[PDB]
Amino acid sequence: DPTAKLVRLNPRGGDGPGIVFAPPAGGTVLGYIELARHLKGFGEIHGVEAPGLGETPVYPSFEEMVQFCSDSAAGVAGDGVYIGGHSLGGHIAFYLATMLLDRGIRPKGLIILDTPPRLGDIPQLLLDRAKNDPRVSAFLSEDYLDRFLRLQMHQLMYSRDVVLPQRKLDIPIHVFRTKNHAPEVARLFSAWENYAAGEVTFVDIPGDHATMLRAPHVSEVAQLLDRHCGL
Repeated sequence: DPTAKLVRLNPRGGDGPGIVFAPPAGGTVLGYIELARHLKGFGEIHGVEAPGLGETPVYPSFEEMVQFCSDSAAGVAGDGVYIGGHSLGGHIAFYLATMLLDRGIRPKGLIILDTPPRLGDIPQLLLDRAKNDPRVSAFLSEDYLDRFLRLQMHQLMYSRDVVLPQRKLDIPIHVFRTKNHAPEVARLFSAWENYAAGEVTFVDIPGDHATMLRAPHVSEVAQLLDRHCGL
């Protein structure tokens, strides 16, 4: 009955590969809008929005969320299209990519935004944002925000053991990592290699885990995605 929603995040008509972003805890794509606006080397940028944010609210298990997002991404994914994500969205993206491969669809690569495989070791606002940003206003409502917050609290209770990757992914992985983590977190990024059957590339980006997705750092993050993954 319920389905995730594939949402276009950037203006139509670009050249270059695509990206489908999986949502972090709370199920929204809002977090990727500024990034998408600054990318220049990509064609179509989409995000998957969780079911129930439009509708009956939905609180999926991690595996159910992966299923929802795979089914939505499968409409556009394949040759020339990356899967990507930040925070819990990186784990969903990894498992979504795995599921697409299992179904005979091969994304170009996996883009991980500043999260290690061990997720659990990371230590009014948007209403106002909507006044400044019709792209954000296109989603946000008082109702959408309440649903997002409830879904966020649910997804923040996902077990670290469940979201940990297990299998090796047979497409290239690009890990974009900030450089101000505590050493006990910094040391965990290399474990993406555990989950890579092929190439894995690490790229340092400016900012910190939160500020990398907003100005001024997001423009440099975008330039580095363009350089390393885009046209």
